[PDB]
Amino acid sequence: LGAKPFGEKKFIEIKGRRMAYIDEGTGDPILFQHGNPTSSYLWRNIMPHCAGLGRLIACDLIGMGDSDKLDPSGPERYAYAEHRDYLDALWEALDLGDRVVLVVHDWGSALGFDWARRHRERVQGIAYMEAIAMPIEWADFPEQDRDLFQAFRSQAGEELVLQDNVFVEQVLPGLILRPLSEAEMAAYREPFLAAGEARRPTLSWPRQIPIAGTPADVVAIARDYAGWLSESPIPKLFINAEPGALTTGRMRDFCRTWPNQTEITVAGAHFIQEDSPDEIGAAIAAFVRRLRPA
Ligand SMILES: [Ca+2]
Ligand SMILES: [Ca+2]
Ligand SMILES: [Cl-]
Repeated sequence: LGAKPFGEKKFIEIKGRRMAYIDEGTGDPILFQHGNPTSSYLWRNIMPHCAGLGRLIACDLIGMGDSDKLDPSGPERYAYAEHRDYLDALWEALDLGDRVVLVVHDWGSALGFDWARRHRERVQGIAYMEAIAMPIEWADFPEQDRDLFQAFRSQAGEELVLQDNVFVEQVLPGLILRPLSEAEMAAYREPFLAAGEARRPTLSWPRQIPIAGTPADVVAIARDYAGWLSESPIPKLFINAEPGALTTGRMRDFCRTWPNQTEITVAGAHFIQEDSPDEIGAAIAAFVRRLRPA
C-alpha cells in the first residue's frame, strides 16, 4: 500500500486564505476530491495509476489537510456553501481547461457533482464511489453508524468531535477493512491534532448531509445534481463497494440508473481507497484511456 504521500504539496491564496493541493503532470486534469475527514492523502496510492494520462490534481478542502483553517470558527462555519465558494475559487485559479475528469468520494462527490452540473461543458468524465448521490432518509443511512451520526447532528456533536475527535479516530478506522499503519493514521489526524475548532470541519460535514429534508439548502443542491446526473450523457465510472456503506440500498439502486456508466465492484466499506487502491486506480486509468484515445 504505502503511507508516503503522492508528490509535493503546493499552496495558493484563495479568498485571503491559503489552500493546499497536489498538481503533477501536464495535459487535461484528472481531479481527485476527498471528503470527510480525509484530505488529498486519501488518493496517494490511486493517483499513480494515472501517471502520464493527464494533469493529476488533488485539493485539500478548506480547513482540512494542509489548507488554512477559517477563523473565527464556530457552529456556522464550514457549511457546504462555504466549502463550495472556496473550492470553486481554487478550481478556477488552477486553470483546469474544458476536458476535466472528476474522481470523487463522500463530500468530494457532493461538491464535484454540483460543480459538474454547473460546468457541464468542461466535464469529460466522472468517476465516483461511496458518494452522496441524492438526498436520503434515515432508513437509507448505514444502520451501524445511524445512532452516532444522529448524535453528531445534535448538541452532543461538539463533545464527540471537537473534544474527542471521533470522526478521525473512530469513524475513519471503523470504515476501513484493513488495519492502518502508525504513519497513515498520523497523516489523517495531523490537521486535527488540536482539540477545539481545528476539528470543526469534521463536525460541520455530518451536519450537512442531506437527510430527511435537512439541511434544506444541501437537499435542494443534491436533488438538483441527482436529477441532472440521471439524465446526463457524460461518461461515468461507478466504483461500487462490497459490503460498501453509503452507496448501497436505494442510493445504489438510483446510481445504477445513470446513463453511459461503467461499473466495477471492489472490496471495502466507506473509505475504500485504503482497501482496494490498485483495483480503483486501475479502473480509473482504464476509464481515462478510453476517454482520451491516442
Ligand atoms: Ca484541449
Ligand atoms: Ca477498521
Ligand atoms: Cl460526514
